Amino acid sequence: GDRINTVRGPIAISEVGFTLTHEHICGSSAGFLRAWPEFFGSREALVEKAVRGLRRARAAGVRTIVDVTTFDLGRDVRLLAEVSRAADVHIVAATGVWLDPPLTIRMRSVVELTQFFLREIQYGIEDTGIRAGIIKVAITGKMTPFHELVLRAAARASLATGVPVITHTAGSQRGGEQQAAIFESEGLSPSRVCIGHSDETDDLSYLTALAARGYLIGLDRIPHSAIGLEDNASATAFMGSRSWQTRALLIKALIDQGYMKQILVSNDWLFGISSYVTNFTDVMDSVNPDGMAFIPLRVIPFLREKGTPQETLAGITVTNPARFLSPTL
Amino acid sequence: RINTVRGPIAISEVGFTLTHEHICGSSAGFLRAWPEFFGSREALVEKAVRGLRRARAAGVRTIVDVTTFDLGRDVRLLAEVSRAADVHIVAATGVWLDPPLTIRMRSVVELTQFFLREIQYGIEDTGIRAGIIKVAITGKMTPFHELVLRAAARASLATGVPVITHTAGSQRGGEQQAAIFESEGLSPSRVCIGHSDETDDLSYLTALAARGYLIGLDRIPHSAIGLEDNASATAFMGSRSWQTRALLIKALIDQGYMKQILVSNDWLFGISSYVTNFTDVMDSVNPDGMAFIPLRVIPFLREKGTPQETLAGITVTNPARFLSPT
Ligand SMILES: [Zn+2]
Ligand SMILES: [Zn+2]
Ligand SMILES: [Zn+2]
Ligand SMILES: [Zn+2]
Repeated sequence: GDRINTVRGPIAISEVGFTLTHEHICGSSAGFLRAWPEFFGSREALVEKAVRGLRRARAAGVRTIVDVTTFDLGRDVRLLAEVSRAADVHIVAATGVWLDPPLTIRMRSVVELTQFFLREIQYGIEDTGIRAGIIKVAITGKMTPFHELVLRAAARASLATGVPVITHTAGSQRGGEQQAAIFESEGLSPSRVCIGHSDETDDLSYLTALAARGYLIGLDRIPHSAIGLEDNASATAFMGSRSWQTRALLIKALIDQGYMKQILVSNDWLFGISSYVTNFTDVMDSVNPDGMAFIPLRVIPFLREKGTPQETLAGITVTNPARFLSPTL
Repeated sequence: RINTVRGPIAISEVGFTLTHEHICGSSAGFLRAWPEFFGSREALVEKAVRGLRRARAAGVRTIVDVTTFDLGRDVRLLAEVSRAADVHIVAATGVWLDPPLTIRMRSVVELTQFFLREIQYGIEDTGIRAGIIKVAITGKMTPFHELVLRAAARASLATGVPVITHTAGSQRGGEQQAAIFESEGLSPSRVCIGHSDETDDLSYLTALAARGYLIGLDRIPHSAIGLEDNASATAFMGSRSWQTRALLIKALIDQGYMKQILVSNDWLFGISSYVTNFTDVMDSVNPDGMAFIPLRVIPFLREKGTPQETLAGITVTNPARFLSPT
């Protein structure tokens, strides 16, 4: 398809490289970083931590991350740009709606939210001219009317622009079938959609049937595991009780079923978070000191060790994300 | 002195004050992310500047914009329209009815620190300091509401800046708030129980005034009527007449509590936190905007025999005593 918009401008598909398809520099809420930077120690400290972390990912071979932080999760596109330039890693920014829409979003019609996603894709985010490269939607629980409205607006925005849609499916309730029904009712191609956090379930029948329809399957919280931290209830709620190897083996399972082309792999990492319990980044850092480099440093060799061909792993980490991100009407 | 979005001003410069107003009701960062929702940022500024100049021409010198972070306070917007309209604007910290998860997850200690940052250091990177703390409860009080009230009390006690509350729903919700504030050691004279004109339970208001609370009779033009085929109106507006609300002002004066009264419109010039184009419904019902209090309510009170000195006390002296950090 087309070139891809990043927070440093449009880049050629050939320059995307090894891509982490679901990441965050900072998880918060709109305007939060600007209003209370000292929550993160300082804006400067957060920038330093993110740049260091992204450089380590880069040394490990990562060339692009997709930051799927929305307006309501506190996307600060100036932060993303500063960090992208200093780490020299491409960052694709997002539009869409996560789990915490304010009333200003919850009161909107499907037409109005389609207009908001389009502005962020076609014109730019705020007054920056930086255009979103991906539409993020999030649902948890059983779907609400508002969730359906958001999915329809995302589908309509994707159809008008070619940019893909990524979903947050929480927590293991296997919501992809419910989401796909709505996407398809709007005429959206499954090839434009990633059903994210699919690694939260071990239901391979569910995963395979979505893959077979041409959905991308986001196996993208691989390092998250609270095993060993059972005394911390907040760790278990956020990271789950399944090992990173259990998650990673789903990648190999879908490969072995013939669906290598449908797999997107990431960490769903963060360098700062205020949307949850205080200091939770410290708990994450203790589980996975590799941060975003976890995928290339730990998961790729694990999968090779289990017999996955290197070409297959390159197709999953380079070719699939390029095919996914490249705008395609 | 009192902090405004243009810096500190002397108490004597505050003048006729509207103590509960909004330039724009939205959510944090919404104006910067979606200005076209309001036509443009420029269009909102022009509408707000004209409306503040109307209020100024009717005698208003200061408004207190009680928009918090989560209601979309944009202090650069406030500074721009304050400067262009030559109307002082006092900005707010606190928490309204739509806190994001980043606020809902915080401890009482953390929320106290946030409010203190906005009062003592400044809002965002602007150096503009909040001059009032807003808290909002709708319905029956929750654990999170109680936490915000205590953080507000503590921020008030550390800075001397007053607390304004949004009451709505459950009966006599000012009593719940008062009990919490008093448990923290906050003087009632630092607290305005807002939207008190939404009730006709005069004994409830007199009792709070008697304890030394300020009584915010501040939704007077939202009385509405004539919009029965507009459900969004009646739920946000109300089903009473503005004169009946205004009569509450005279009733508290007659009971001896003129010094406890604060009067305002609770107006705004743009809103995205409710139904689209709700601003049009508002502007159709009250085309005076923030000038409604000086153009309609003050004459009304005068006709009912309220003396000039009493009206000056309510509109100039009470807000100055309330806002001056103590
Ligand atoms: Zn997610
Ligand atoms: Zn995520
Ligand atoms: Zn209110
Ligand atoms: Zn208000």
